[PDB]
Amino acid sequence: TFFWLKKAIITARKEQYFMPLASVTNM
Amino acid sequence: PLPDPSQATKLTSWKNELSLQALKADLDAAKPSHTAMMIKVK
Amino acid sequence: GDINKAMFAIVSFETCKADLLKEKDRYHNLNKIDWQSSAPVNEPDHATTTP
Repeated sequence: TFFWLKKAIITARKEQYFMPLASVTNM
Repeated sequence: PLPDPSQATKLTSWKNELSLQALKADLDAAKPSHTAMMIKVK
Repeated sequence: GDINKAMFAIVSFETCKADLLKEKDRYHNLNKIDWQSSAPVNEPDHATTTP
């Protein structure tokens, strides 16, 4: 009795600035 | 660091170039029909 | 109702950096790209079989 739209509303991913800066050392 | 995406730069020497916003506007205009069609395929 | 009369056509495909570097002169403006953000998880409209 009510048409149901399929594509649902989705939020994006919050931008992150501190992680790209850090370098990684293997342990 | 982190250079800014969408920093404007002219790629070609054409008198009138497209720029990204025109193409994305065309895509967003054409999308609703495609979304309606895909329901039947699903 | 005719494919030839279409003004535009848009396709989305998965690719890697090595594919773009195969033809270096063909593609410009590669450094500004944020590789980490543009992943199949972040794009919900793309339909794919990759986990």
